[PDB]
Amino acid sequence: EEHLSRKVIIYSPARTATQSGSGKLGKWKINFVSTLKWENPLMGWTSTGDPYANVGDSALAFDSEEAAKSFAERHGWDYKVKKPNTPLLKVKSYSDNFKWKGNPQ
Amino acid sequence: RNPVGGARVHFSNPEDAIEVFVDGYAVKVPKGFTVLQACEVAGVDIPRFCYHSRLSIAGNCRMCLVEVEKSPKPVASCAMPALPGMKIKTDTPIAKKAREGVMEFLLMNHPLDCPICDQGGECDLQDQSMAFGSDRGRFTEMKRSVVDKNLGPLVKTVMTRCIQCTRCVRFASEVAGVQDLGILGRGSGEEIGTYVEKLMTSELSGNVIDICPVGALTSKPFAFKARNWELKATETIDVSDAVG
Amino acid sequence: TALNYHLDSPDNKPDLPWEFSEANQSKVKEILSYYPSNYKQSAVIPLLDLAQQQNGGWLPVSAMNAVAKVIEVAPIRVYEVATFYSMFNRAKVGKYHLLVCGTTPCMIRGSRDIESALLDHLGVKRGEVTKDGLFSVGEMECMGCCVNAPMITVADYSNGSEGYTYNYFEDVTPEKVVEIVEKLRKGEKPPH
Amino acid sequence: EKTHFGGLKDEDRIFTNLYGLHDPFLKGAMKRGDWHRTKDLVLKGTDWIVNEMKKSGLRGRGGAGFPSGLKWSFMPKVSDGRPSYLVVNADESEPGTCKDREIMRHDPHKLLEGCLIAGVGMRASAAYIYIRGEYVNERLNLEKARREAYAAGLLGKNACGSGYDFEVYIHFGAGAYICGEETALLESLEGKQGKPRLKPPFPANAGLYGCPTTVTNVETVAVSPTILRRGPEWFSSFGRKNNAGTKLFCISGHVNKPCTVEEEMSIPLKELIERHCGGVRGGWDNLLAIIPGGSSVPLIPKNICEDVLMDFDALKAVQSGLGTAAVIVMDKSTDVVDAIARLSYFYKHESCGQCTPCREGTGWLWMIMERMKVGNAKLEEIDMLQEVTKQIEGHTICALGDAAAWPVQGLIRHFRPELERRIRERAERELLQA
Amino acid sequence: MDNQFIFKYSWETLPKKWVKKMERSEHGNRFDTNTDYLFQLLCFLKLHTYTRVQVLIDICGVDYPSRKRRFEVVYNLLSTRYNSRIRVQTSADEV
Amino acid sequence: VGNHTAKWMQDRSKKSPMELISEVPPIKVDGRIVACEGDTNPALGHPIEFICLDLNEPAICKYCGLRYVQDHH
Amino acid sequence: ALRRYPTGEERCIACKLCEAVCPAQAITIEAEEREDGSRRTTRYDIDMTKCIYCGFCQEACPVDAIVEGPNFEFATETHEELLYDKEKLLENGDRWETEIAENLRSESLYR
Amino acid sequence: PYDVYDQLDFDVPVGTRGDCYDRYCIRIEEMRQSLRIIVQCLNQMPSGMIKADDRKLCPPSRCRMKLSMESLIHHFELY
Ligand SMILES: Cc1cc2nc3c(=O)[nH]c(=O)nc-3n(C[C@H](O)[C@H](O)[C@H](O)COP(=O)(O)O)c2cc1C
Ligand code: SF4
Ligand code: SF4
Ligand code: SF4
Ligand code: SF4
Ligand code: SF4
Ligand code: FES
Ligand code: FES
Ligand SMILES: [Zn+2]
Repeated sequence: EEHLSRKVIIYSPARTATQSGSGKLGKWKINFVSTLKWENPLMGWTSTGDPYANVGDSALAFDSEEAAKSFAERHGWDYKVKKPNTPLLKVKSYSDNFKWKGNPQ
Repeated sequence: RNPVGGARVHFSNPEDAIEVFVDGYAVKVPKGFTVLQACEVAGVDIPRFCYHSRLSIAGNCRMCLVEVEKSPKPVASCAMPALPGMKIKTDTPIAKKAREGVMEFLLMNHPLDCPICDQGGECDLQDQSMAFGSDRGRFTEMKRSVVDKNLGPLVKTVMTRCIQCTRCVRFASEVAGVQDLGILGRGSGEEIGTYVEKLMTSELSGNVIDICPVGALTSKPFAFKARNWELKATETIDVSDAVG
Repeated sequence: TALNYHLDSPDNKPDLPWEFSEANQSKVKEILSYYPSNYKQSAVIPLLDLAQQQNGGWLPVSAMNAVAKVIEVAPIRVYEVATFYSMFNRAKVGKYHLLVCGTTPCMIRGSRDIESALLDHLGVKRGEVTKDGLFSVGEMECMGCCVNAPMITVADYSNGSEGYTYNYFEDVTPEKVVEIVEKLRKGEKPPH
Repeated sequence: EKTHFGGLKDEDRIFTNLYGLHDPFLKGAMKRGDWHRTKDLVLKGTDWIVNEMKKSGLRGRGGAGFPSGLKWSFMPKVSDGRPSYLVVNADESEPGTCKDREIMRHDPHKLLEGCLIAGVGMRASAAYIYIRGEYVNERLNLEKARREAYAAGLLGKNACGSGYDFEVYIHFGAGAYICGEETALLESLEGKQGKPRLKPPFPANAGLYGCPTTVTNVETVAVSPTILRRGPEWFSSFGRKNNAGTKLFCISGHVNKPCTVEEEMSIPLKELIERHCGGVRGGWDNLLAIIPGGSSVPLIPKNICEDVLMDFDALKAVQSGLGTAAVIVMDKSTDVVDAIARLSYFYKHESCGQCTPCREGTGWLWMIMERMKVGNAKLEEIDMLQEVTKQIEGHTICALGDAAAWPVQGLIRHFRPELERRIRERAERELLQA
Repeated sequence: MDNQFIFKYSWETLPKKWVKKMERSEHGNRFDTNTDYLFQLLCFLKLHTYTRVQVLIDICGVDYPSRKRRFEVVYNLLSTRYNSRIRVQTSADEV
Repeated sequence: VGNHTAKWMQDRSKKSPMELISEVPPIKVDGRIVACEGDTNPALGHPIEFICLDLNEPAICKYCGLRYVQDHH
Repeated sequence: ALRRYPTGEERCIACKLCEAVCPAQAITIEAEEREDGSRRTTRYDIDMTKCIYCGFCQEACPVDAIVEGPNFEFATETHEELLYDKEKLLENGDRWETEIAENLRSESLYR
Repeated sequence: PYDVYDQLDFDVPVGTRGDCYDRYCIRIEEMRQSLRIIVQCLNQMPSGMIKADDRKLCPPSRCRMKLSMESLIHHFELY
């Protein structure tokens, strides 16, 4: 009812820039944009009242773009799809390091 | 098979393509691709440290060694061009043993710093040690040690962790266009530095933090503040200029 | 005590002026003439050698910055070269650099019988120059096969680039090495 | 002859001024036969010179022993705009070798005429002679000989009146053993750190300045004119098949009279030491181990030395190499474990540090070998020492990493009981003392 | 009565339309069936002389959000007569 | 006394740990390298840390804060 | 309890291993570079009412900084007194150090 | 059977009436059989490791973790 009209983002998380390994891609997430948190005035702990605080990152997951879209539409959420960026493999040669500079101009 | 990371491959012409075998499976790559790039198209993840797609090939870490048929030695896939009919094997006892031996040499002088190191939890060296070299350590001698260097208020330096991949040096020359970083000395005593005391002034200097595979170059303003597993990641855009 | 970095000192800092002497500009020009004009960097090693000869046998950071200017490269690329090769001295040596205490081929014939006598007659430790600025003792690098000689090397930086000599001496004994030092002090070139 | 090899006569010797009794300069060199009718040799064309080199069976004298003619033929026939370079390797920093130094000292004009002959045989417009940094006196000798050749018209534009322009320049190093490696020499000649390159590219396709390049030893280059003038069949008449020609030998260590001599290839090692160098100090029975050529090949024990011949194939079959033909002889009084640990120090010191298994592994080998020198090790560390050598070998950018593992591998293979005993004696001293 | 005998004998004797998937493994012999046949398959296994599956250890559900029928219902069963266990699974959705 | 300590320490009777480790004099070492374990019994200390002493200023163990210097040069 | 080195410096270097392994999520840590460049916590809270007293934190710590000591008599009259901050934990370490150190010497032969 | 229950001697008491009194007698008899098993475990207890040696699943010792890079990496990953 109340939590079924929130709008979500369906996306496939990119690769971390701090590591060269590509083993965390291919997954599709549903982002609930839970951005209502504050500090508890006793210990400084981070508080929330939003039930979808971490379920979008901890438990819910999808192996395909279609599966995430189907799940969102069955529950009635308004979704926007962000297509992932992919690298373009280009021709690289080690011999390029020693390319001739040509005749002196 | 899906190329690693979903990477796209562009073909100038279907005529300009060659056939190689990656672990028996057959892949088609453009002419001029390396053995490592062919392995990515096959969907096989080769371990690497010195190789960066956006930097010139160096071939010094020796972690990308694979077995090539009719080749007498293990082959550094990051530098070796792919040839038609090439048979590339990555999980053979020769390739696995090469990876374990190199990983042993990498950790020989590496400092026991994972607890105090900001790369901990997002470290290629940690992940590849757990995966490829599952060696019980047998190095009992004295480790080498290096003094830290001052590069300014953005890049914190712990140079005992450096594995001498030269990604930072190559980035400084090729991408930043400011030639301040070099590799000084020779042998196991070689040190990355600027030799004379100078700060990294390039406006792209902070990118050496991302490319350093170990915690040798880290963000000074982010130092010790968080572990990567406790951070929520949001994909967005920058509004500091008109580039997005 | 060679280090892979530099710390500023009054006689070695980047703001000290340093340039090739007018009598050395001709040598600089002819050295550059051996290589394509867009491949000047090939001259870094002979130019660093000439800078070392002019500056009394060592390279201050200003001398390195001067070579980098001639070959038109960033100074870090010159620092890489000067630190990689062992023939370049980045700290002060005496007018006569004495190189001793060889490697594998000469230790078999007892090469470690010459160094201590040298420091004892000279009155310094290895790596530091004498009070009069004449002699320093350094690590020799060996060639050949060490067949008939516990040997020593003498680098003569006492007459700039126009009197530089780099000679090897054979059959050197704890006596004979001293005879070399005394002739070197008096100016006579010892026979080799 | 075909049966036995050795006893090379004065008349078949190539380097006729090895002992420095005559003048090494232009007047004396022409007297001995250098620069004799050089114009006609180069007018026979590139293809003829390469063919004669191929027929002569000349192999690379820098240690690898690659066939010289096939290697010259790798150079492009038609230029794609890029010039072609010849580089002469005169950077012999290997302990125990002085053959190239003696060539530059007493026959510089052989090197200079070999430079031109090789340059025509490679279609190269210029040659660079990379000399070792500490060969200061040798370099000044070479520059004087070069100035002599330029004034006489033998070098430079219209070399010897033939219309082939050939420049010869002289470069020198600054004290690094690794710079003798062919690709590291190229980098050092470019003004960078002497760090070897990976292959491919190969130097014949992208070498100096990214231009087609051949790097060859001083000895290989200095013998091409004499092979051309006397004919390939005379040169191939010495040595066994595939090991043709003559070799410069230098024998040091525990011999009665050490000397550098020029001798027929494939001469028996025992004959070589007993005929030119008196004999092992104390007799042949006193011999313990011999390093055949240079400290970059494994040692061989006494039983192997008895009939092994000094050529590429014979020493390969007993897990060694000809190398630089620098014969180091050790009698029974030498501490072989100390000698190997001393070599392990040299390779750790001389490693350029570029690649991981050599940069880190050479230091590990030295540390263990220093511990094994006094027995401060366990018996199972000998097996571990063997495995660390295998982790280095074949996994490095260049061949210095292999040359670091070979002396240790030879020690374990031939003198393991000596290491085991040193560990036992130390353990016995530990038990009683405390 | 080992898992080799159960897999083979069930293939020969069960009506073919009941079982859509058969997995023989050291993790457990598993029979996947359509929902309309689950009751009959469980009555066969209980009453048949060569199976005698008399004990239902438990029934559990598993949620698979990426599937059209997101729920998997798993029946872990036991034969004390033949000292053997069997897993029978079927899929279901929210309605 | 600093801002880092004032976030948690609300008692000024004792000195802060940053003050206390600053008063331990640097340890003289004969050599250019020292290994620090943080304890006499290595198993009760911190992971072994090798510290280079080539710089004039004293070198700090990144685990326990002990400072080391070269004794002679 | 939180422990110090004999010099008075804290053992904890804010690795956050204890926070990650804690099955009850009872540990909260904030850290930053200290004025002398040291890697130290500015906040170390254990909620004693969420903690299950499993000892996983003490196993995970690489520098023997956090320990479960021998005290079991610490009942309180308020819930907030069982929210331990960093200073309370370091006070516990000072009071119980002699017994904790002896216990660690005893158990160092098994771990 | 699992672990070392196949190398141990014990009886399995069963009832004959299936009422509360049999189940009481079985639980009493099961404590006597548990006592019997404990004695055999005490006597047959061998020396050796108490943790599987594989270095991907078991924590290193404290001394190893503080002295070996590989062990520290494994400890960091495991916890
Ligand atoms: C560490 C190392 C040092 C070398 N030093 C020399 C050298 O001093 N002189 C030389 O001719 N070749 C040396 N080489 C061999 C060269 O790489 C190359 O094979 C040789 O110069 C080619 O000469 P050649 O074909 O005429 O024999 C060295 C190789 C290595 C790996
Ligand atoms: S870089 Fe840091 S986290 Fe990675 S292995 Fe080295 S010390 Fe551990
Ligand atoms: S500092 Fe980092 S990027 Fe630079 S060489 Fe060392 S490990 Fe590589
Ligand atoms: S093997 Fe040794 S000398 Fe050769 S490139 Fe590698 S580190 Fe340098
Ligand atoms: S004992 Fe320590 S690890 Fe266990 S729940 Fe409590 S705080 Fe967490
Ligand atoms: S108490 Fe130990 S495990 Fe927890 S953050 Fe501090 S050092 Fe790390
Ligand atoms: S990744 Fe190919 S060698 Fe470093
Ligand atoms: S004493 Fe032999 S080279 Fe120095
Ligand atoms: Zn410490």
